[PDB]
Amino acid sequence: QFREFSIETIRNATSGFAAENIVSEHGERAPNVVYKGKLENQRRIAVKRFNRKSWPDSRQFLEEAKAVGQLRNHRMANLLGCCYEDEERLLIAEFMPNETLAKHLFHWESQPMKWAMRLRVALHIAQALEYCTSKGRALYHDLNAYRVLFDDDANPRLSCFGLMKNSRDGKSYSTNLAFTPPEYLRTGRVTPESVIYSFGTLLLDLLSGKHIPPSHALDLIRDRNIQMLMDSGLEGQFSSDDGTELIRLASRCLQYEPRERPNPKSLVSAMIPLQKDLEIASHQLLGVP
Repeated sequence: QFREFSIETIRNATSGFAAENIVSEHGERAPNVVYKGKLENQRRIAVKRFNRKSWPDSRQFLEEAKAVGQLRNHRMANLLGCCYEDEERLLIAEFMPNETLAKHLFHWESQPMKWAMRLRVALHIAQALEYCTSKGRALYHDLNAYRVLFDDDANPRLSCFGLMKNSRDGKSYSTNLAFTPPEYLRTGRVTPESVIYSFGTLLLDLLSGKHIPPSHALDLIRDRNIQMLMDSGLEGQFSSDDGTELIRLASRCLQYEPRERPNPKSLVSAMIPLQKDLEIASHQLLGVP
């Protein structure tokens, strides 16, 4: 059950917000900063530490956090609690010991991620988004490979932290505008449809092994240019038909017009027929112990 924590408890768990406990990607001075910790009950946790002045009203911070804390699903790294003592604003979530999609996808050492695993990530994250939407949290902020985490069983999960903005005014987003939906600059707001656009960018990341701005992915996607768009590391692992189908899905998600993008249920239905090696454990497919 979602609960409150004291700041002393969280400082103890994180060894005083020690810099080497940072597990997020932007270092100590960023709008998004996350620390690993360990509670006295031996539970490992992830602690997002919001910047000063980001959520100045404790009541509105607590109410958002509580709302997110109602969500409980096995495709999410779930929200366990919050802290709002002494001007701090913290979210406490389940710790994900097998690190991020970005690590495995962009910074692989032994070999590139398998096709079947990339498809499993895409499906499970779509399912997570469908779940969030069903529980009234249809907005997700800065969806990218750093928000996809792998649990103890190496299963991919969506970080709960993105269900809240980095700041109450929404101006502390991390996403470079090259990757934001076209309507976001105009409106300054995330909508359910803009989340789908961001899912498109995740699909492009998975297909390519690269972080390619959608505008650049444009002619490549038009030409279904497998050589240019697809990760060379995948060669041999997928049929041209299946690769093309995932490209087409990404195209749908990246449509300029928000109303033309698929809804979360359509993402799931499009992803299911493409799944491979369903009977193989994520530990094995991902190549982690």
